[PDB]
Amino acid sequence: GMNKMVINHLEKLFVTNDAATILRELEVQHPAAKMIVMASHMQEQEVGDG
Amino acid sequence: TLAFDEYGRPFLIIKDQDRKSRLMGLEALKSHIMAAKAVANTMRTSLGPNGLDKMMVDKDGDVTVTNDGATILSMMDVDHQIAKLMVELSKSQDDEIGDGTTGVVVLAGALLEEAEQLLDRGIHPIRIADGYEQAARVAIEHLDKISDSVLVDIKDTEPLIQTAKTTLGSKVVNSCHRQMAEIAVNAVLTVADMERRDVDFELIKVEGKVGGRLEDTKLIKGVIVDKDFSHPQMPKKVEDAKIAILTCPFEPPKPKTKHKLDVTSVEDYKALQKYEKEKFEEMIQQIKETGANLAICQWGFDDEANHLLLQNNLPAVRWVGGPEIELIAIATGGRIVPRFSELTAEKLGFAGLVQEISFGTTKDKMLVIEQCKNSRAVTIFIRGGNKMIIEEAKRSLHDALCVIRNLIRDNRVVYGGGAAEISCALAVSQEADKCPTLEQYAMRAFADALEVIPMALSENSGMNPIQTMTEVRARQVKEMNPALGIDCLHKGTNDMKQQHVIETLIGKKQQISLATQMVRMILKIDDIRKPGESE
Amino acid sequence: NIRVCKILGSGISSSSVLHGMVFKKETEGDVTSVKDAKIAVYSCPFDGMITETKGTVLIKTAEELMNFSKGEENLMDAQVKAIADTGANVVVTGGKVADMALHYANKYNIMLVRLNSKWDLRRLCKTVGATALPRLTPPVLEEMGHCDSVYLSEVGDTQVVVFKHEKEDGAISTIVLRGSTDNLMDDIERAVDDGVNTF
Amino acid sequence: HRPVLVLSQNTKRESGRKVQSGNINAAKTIADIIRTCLGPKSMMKML
Amino acid sequence: MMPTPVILLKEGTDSSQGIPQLVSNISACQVIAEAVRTTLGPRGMDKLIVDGRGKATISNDGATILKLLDVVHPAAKTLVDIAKSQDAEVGDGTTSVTLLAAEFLKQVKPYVEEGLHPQIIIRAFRTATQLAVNKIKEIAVTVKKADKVEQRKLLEKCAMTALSSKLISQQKAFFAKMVVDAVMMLDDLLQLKMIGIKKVQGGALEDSQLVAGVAFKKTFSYAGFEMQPKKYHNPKIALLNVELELKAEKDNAEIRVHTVEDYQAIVDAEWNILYDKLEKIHHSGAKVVSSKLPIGDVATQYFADRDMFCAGRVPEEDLKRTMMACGGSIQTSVNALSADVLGRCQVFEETQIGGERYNFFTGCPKAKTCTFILRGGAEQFMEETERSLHDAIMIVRRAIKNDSVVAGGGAIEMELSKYLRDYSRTIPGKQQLLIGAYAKALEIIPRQLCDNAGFDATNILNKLRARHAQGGTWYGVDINNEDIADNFEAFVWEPAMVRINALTAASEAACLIVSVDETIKNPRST
Amino acid sequence: GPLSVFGDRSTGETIRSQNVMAAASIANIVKSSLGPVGLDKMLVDDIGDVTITNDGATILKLLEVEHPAAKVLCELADLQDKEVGDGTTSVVIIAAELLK
Repeated sequence: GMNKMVINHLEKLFVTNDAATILRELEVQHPAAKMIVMASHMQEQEVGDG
Repeated sequence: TLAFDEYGRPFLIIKDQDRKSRLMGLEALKSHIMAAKAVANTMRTSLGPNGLDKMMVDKDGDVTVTNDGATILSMMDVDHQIAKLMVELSKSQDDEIGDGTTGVVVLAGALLEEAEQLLDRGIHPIRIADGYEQAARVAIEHLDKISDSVLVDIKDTEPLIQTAKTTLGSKVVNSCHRQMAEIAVNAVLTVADMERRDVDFELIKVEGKVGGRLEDTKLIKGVIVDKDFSHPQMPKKVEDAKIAILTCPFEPPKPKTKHKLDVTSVEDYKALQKYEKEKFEEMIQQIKETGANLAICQWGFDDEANHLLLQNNLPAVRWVGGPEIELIAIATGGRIVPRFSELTAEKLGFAGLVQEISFGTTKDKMLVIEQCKNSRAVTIFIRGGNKMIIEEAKRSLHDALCVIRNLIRDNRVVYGGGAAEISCALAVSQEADKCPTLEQYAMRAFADALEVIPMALSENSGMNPIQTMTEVRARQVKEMNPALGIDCLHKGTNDMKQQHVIETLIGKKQQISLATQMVRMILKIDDIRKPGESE
Repeated sequence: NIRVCKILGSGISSSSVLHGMVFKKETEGDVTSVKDAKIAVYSCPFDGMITETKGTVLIKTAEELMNFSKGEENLMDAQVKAIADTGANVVVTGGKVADMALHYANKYNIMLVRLNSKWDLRRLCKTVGATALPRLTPPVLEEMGHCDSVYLSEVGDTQVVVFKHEKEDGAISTIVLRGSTDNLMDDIERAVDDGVNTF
Repeated sequence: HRPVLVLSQNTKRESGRKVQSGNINAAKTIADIIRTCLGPKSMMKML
Repeated sequence: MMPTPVILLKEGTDSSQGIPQLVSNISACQVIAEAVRTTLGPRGMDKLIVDGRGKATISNDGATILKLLDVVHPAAKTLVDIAKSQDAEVGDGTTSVTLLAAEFLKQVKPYVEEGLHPQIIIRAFRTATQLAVNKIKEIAVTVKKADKVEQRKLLEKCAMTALSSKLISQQKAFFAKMVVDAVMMLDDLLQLKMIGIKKVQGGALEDSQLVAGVAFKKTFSYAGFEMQPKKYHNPKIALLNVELELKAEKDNAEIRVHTVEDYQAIVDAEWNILYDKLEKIHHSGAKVVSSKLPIGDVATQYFADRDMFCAGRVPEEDLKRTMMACGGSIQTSVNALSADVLGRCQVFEETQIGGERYNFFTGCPKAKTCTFILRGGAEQFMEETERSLHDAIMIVRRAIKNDSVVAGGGAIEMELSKYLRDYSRTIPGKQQLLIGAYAKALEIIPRQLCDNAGFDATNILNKLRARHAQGGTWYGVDINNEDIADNFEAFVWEPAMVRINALTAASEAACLIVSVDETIKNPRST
Repeated sequence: GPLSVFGDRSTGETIRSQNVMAAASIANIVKSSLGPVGLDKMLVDDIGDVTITNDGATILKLLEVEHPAAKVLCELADLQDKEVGDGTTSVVIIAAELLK
């Protein structure tokens, strides 16, 4: 895969391909899309990968 | 392109790139040289015995008319990064030597002006800067060849007075051409340390008071302060002063920490009243027991003290400042005493007549000390008919004092009047063709730049620079090179040995070195990134 | 129990693992090379102790004033000596150090380290085997930890404090990451975390 | 005010998957206007 | 007109993807490189940059240029961050690293527009980088003449080379000799904190001086410091952290007095406590007393009458250096002073260099520090000089411990391209277009070392190609003669680590750019 | 000092770089419509008139250009239609690359 260069709401630049940290910087407001993003937190907490 | 890419998207590299400016080419170099011409055109107008004055109007409306380049260039509102450096050049010369506040700007400008043709000839900008070093070494080496002095700083001060006359001749105080030359010599030689060749700038104070005339400027072998005798009926004359320098107020001693005295009984209230009265008596008698007859105090007095000072015939003044009591104690050979109870005769100062001077209708009450014992400090008292001539007189004597200090530091001198500059230009030209590998054009440009000084001097003297330069340069070659210069009135012949035009060797050595270095650091630039408007 | 220390420098090949803890503070002293490394950790500041109610000094006469300051020097000397006599090599605090505390630290050749982070103090105590004392320095006998080599070094133009354990290795590990950019070092750290979690 | 050197002032471009799927989505949207005007049980539309 | 849902996913976020984003990222790197293209080589030019305060900086070091450009583009910042590292790790690796890293992207720029997915480019960059670095190690030269004049000459040649591309023309023999000897004054840590540089305006470059000891600038004094003569031929130095004011308090005491007998006793006690401290300082020989804390009027007169000098408010940075320069210690309390804590020197004088007063120490044989005093005709003139001294010290410090050096100029870069071409011509397939691109970028150094000053760049580069392919590989570009010269025989040497780290940093920079496909910029910026 | 021309003057590498960009901005239009594997364009004017085409001639006739370096490529396409009648796509692609 390819890297993203993401600048968050604090004007900080994060360059990575790890979705666990990309999704934390994307300011998703859609009331339903949030739920599929939040699910990824339980995956990271339980095993830390995937 | 910026703000437009080949794909139609914006292209942003640096913040607010649309408000920036960059131009490199040869245009940065021509812009720097051109801006320097504006600076050189200013200072060339105040060079030589006919130099014209400038009127500087400050941001607050204050106005002063001066000749001193340090006062002209320091009051500029020029918003150009290289022109600001031209001011720093005059500052470095002022700090190290104190003479060539006009010369280093005119010389450095000529090096930038003559360099213009060298860029148009296709010579690499850096090769030009290096070429000036090869020629500068030649002028410097020959500058040290012709030099002689008979000054011993003991009694044969004739060439030292002449040096002061040469410096002061350019100022607005020629009505005191001799008087101020002698004051400057006496001021330095009475405080200078002959052992190390050091002169402490703090040992010569310069004071003044508006009124009178320049001819009334005197050198006082002592100190001048603002006198204000605490008791208005105290005699104003002391014939033989035994001076107590004290840094404690004439009031009952208090602790420095939180005190909060507890008073309970009437016996406590009344007993304190008695004890405090005794403290006022003791602090005054402790002075008289030492034989003192004049007290000088950093602090003020209580009302109780003023009466005791009267009854004990003990004159005193009040609220004398930090540096004033420091200088008084040194000038009088005494010491500063912390407290009243530490007073002793061994720390008293010794001085002769103590008097205050009243000036016209005012109440200035300035001190004069007539006699002293092996004092190492002097005071200059400048008079004048208006505020502007007095402030300019301060700078005029400053320059005279500085060139005396320079001779003490190094007693090697050269002949002025342009003789040193023309001789250097001829010497560089002779070696400029040994050998014309690449630098032939650059070394000749340096030699031509050296002539900017006798040429500007000739113009301000009312002479044609071609008719004057061609004669002097020929005469310095047809015969063994004499100290032949130029002047306005010619004074007969232009023999600098007979006109007594004396300049310091170390002065000119710094003018050449500092001007050359300043030119280098502003030639070797091809990119200026100055911001524009805020938004 | 696995930490990451990011130090700007050359590429990834210069990364390594260090059996101990690395801090990015200075010593504020001249005892930077410690070989016996008996470590005493305290939570109190190294500047004395005052009351909690209020505190005010009242003086009635001159002898009470003149001899007051001398009492402070006598107390501070004994307090530092109490741990010097027990072999203290390093004293670690979260607070500031007094001018007199530096006077005595140099007298008794004891190195000081200031760690403002409460977690750094807690991790250090668990690493070296020490107890943090909330009170002024007693003659600590058994609460001191042990390292094998405690030193300072300039790595990547940053001076760091190293508490190295060669014998008691399996207490904590620090993975030191080098790189030419912060972006590289931050991304490599994420790879380190994936490995730690996978294990 | 010195302008930016551009070509085709005040024009826009869209290309790639945003068009390939964009134009199809536009056709899908308009297609629904008369979805209910096919069979014998249609309803009336008041325009 | 397409992203028009009834409910937005995020807010207003900009997003680019694909080939125009990669081309834009490479283009941003090419543009920022322009800031240093003209700064490379002995004939480079300086730049003048004005900050928001109105103050200009004149410099040519990449580690000072790139930090003032106000770069905002996410990709252009990449070539700045790598400068931050090379400033620590190497020093010389500034302009050369930025220019090479930018060229690595230019060489592949015409290919990444048409396929050639970055996954294969990154792998080729890693292969070529490892090949180039190993080649340096196989050709670097060392010496076996340690602790001899041969090592002094090596260090001097390293310093004179390090001083290239500065505001220095004929002063190399002046500064270089002092840099080499100044570093040899240090202990076996060679810690740079032991070497100070201080600027004193007035005089020429050749008038600077290296002082084995330390000096302070004579800060705020009181009435009474015109006294205390400044002539000492064998002083001892007391470095104290003691307050010598009458108004020194504990800030928490109140002295409650109930009778006049104690009123006077407290007034006398406050004066007696101050004198007690002063008398303990006396009887020591410490004719020079220095402290970071104030020394008041009473102490000033006490010391004067005792024929002693003092000066307070000395910064801690100079007191620590003074301790190491005078061979003594710093004591906080005066109650335990002795002759075993004082410093010693031979000369202590107050001079007037540039008009300002300076108090110089010299003569201590056990001086672990030194100070280099710069003289010049302007603030910016000396500031640029200071920078040239920091780099020369850094190169010499490293050369003492690592004697592995390589030819300067473009000589090594030409040989590296030769080795890589020999490699690439034995590899089949797509690698031929990728290893070659890495090698071709290596000529940016001998090219720019000519473009900035002529030297007939086209033909002199052809000469390097003809020579290195047939004979020796130490041939580079001369400055005096507009042709090829042998840098090895001319002793134009640079530490091997300068190029080794340059290759690593430049390679990683390229991999950070070509590995990105998408950029996401949050709209929230206030 | 400067020229007293009341407009805007650029010399040296400024125009030598801009003409490359302007030429590329035109070749980038027709490069995507070369060969049977190319795709069509839809051109929509300000008032709503929609034209479908993929030929270099119609596209460059309808699309406005401003940079004087871009008009050269537009004229080149017009000449091809007059002289030959067809092939009007490679003359812009090749000509732009010659400048690059």
